[PDB]
Amino acid sequence: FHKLVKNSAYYSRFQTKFKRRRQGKTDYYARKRLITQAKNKYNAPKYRLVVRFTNRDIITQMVTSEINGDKIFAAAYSHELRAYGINHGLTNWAAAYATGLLLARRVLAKLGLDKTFTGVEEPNGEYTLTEAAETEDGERRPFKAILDVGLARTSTGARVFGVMKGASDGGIFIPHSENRFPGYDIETEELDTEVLKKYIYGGHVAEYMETLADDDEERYKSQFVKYIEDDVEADSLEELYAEAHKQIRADPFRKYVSDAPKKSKEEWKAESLKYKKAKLSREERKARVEAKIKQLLAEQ
Amino acid sequence: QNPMRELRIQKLVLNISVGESGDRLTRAAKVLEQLSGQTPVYSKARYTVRQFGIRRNEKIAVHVTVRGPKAEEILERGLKVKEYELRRRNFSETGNFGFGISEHIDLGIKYDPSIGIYGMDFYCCMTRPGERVAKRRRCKSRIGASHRITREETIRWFKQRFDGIVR
Amino acid sequence: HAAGLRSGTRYAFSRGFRKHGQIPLSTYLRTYRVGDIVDIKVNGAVQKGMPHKFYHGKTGVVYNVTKSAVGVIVYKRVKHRYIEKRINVRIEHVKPSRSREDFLRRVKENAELKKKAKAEGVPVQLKRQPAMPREAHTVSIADNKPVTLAPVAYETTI
RNA sequence: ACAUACGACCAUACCUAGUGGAAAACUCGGGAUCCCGUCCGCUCUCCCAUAGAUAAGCCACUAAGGGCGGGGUUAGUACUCAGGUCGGUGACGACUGGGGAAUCCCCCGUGUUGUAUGU
RNA sequence: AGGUGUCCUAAGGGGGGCUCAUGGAGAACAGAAAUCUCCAGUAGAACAAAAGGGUAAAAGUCCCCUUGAUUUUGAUUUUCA
RNA sequence: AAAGCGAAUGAUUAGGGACUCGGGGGCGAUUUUUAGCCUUCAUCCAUUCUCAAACUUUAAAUAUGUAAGAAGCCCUUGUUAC
Repeated sequence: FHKLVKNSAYYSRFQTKFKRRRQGKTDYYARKRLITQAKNKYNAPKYRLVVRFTNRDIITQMVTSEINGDKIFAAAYSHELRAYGINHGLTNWAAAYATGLLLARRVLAKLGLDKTFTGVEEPNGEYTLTEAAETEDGERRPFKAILDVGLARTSTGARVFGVMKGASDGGIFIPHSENRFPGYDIETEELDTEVLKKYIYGGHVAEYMETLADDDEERYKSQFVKYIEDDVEADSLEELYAEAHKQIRADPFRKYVSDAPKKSKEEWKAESLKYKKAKLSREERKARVEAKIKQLLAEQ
Repeated sequence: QNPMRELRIQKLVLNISVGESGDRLTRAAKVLEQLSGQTPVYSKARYTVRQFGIRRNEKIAVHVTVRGPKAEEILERGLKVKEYELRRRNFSETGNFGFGISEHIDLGIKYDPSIGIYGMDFYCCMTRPGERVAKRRRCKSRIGASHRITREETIRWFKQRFDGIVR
Repeated sequence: HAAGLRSGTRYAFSRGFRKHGQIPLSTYLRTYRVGDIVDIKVNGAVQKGMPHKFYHGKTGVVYNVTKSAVGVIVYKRVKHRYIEKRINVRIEHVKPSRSREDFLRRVKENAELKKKAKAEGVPVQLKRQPAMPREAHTVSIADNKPVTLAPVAYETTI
């Protein structure tokens, strides 16, 4: 026998935290340093690049902070990557590079700097940053943005830096260092520059198929069921992604349509109202108490 | 209804409390390695009491944890010594249980006179599938009331699996 | 008897009840320009850039803007003369003031309201006036018959 | 209307117990060669999107629930600014011209909203 | 009613993972009190020193790297002429 | 100032319900590892009588900062090494 800690007085003194911290979706300590700007520059916006990983998707956005909420500049998902010739491994590391490149090309065309700032245009495993492009007898500074990684752990070779690498090659300038890229050896503090190239084009998953097939046939059949059905082999992986990159630059606004059922915007509203539940009125709630009294009284 | 509410062994953790530092403890840690095949971890005395003859920041105990099929096999060896009879008070309100044995060579390790004789303690943790919800870093939450194990359920599982008895 | 920098501020600098913890983040999204009217309110959580306890509650005018702080001008009353004071305050303590909004609202309405009359050709009587004594009116007692009152006798309650 | 990502006010949103969830989404889930990290692939990290299931998370509803928010009463009461050659041995109290609270107790309610994509 | 003539190469600076005091139920020697495991837990713990204020993916705790405890001078606040 | 303690810290009077293995003294053989029958303190829960210059969820009167424009409001567009 001891004090009941959770008594009526405990609730009264309780102070709840922020709603989005209760759900555990945001980190306000880090958020404050990302969005605040020097008061010398009055209304110059700060651009963030947020990346979130789900079970079967990758989400990328360009966000600017405002006093009454956030504003989204341009968004790119992994569903839209199907229209460019990729149908498998939608969440591997190489798929992050593709969707990272799509957003970078998508935003530059919005504000009319697509013709200049072409980028590398031939992917390579080299550590480079976008620089100013000379034009009209002058120098123009590149677009600048920063990376928001949320709550993901930033270890070496994580996919969060794949989107960073893809957008950097698009033409946007994003400051970073190379000590987190795959193929970086902490002992010699040097970057291989060849593992990176292989690891861009899906090489690591290609080696898995050939290695798994010889050692374990049945496991190789179960894990790669959908790869076999569309008879895509390890040798064909590199040319598949290389061709996808070409189509991204040619047309980034190609529309993709899914196989889910489709209706007009208004008809969906009517459908959801069928299954909604109506709150009980005060009169109905009062009437149940008398019914509860009568039946509870009769057992004893 | 019971589609995905079947109990299983989450982990088995077992410890030895030698109670005093020195070469004797090192021999005890030597014993525990071959039983599990993993290096064990020491523990330090956080109090400081003269009656028990221990001080702060001196190693006085060892322990190790195992998971998967290895935990299933090692638990079987321990229950053999207990001949599958446990007392009702060995099950906690959460749904876990444990016991202890006085002699560690009752099951064979090919006894050596140099190492000596030690007494070992047993404890295991039950669980249900999909308990990652309370331990993932992002969007951590609390499991529901209907999805947690009770004391009566786990003893029924123990009797049905090992055909043991409760006193 | 001692005089420290924070002496006597037991209740002034403390946060309220059920208000400890995280600072609302909309504070850092505001903007300031020279000539604005701001008022000072010290926040206990932030321990940098705290003005002296005298200025907790005064109102001033911005005169300088920097990376993370603003300069405010306030008037202090020493015995028999006034003195101009210039202080540096972090933005967590300052706040825009609604002191002048009534004036700025009234000047805008007057300009448009005078414009429409000049086209129409009628005097406006735009400037305000204090409350005037009431005017004559009539009150009917139909279905409102008065009720008579009287004082009550003494009685012991407890 | 509903779902997901980033938000604003920061309990009308929290805590306990019980029922239901079209579509998609979210989740649990399978494997440990490669990157990486542990006593232990528990967590973190990589690969797969087939299969199983809404059991849990999540959403909705119920309870003469605890708490929280708004209002009525207590009350023109307690207190207080100005005034008199006002009462009383004193303690202290009444009146004239003004300002004016707080518990116990009773009633109602249980989140609102901005940008982008999709059901 | 009390305090000061000190102390710190980290008890300063940056970054990352974790959450405290206490209570309930369990396990050979083990007992009020030694080590291990689960659930609840708004700070009831901690932060060199008197007291007051402040802090929960930290300002507490452990781990990794460091010397902004450096150079040249001006404006401003408190005691106040 | 007033107010509050069936609201946190601290002080304080009195009964009731639930409990025994927390301590003390008995009973049925002080049998007692009898959760037997008694009970005196202790503990927990719903109520009750009074307080705080160095306590507080709330909160006056009197006094206190700023503003009430021509040095104002609005439109168009020159300078720069920020």
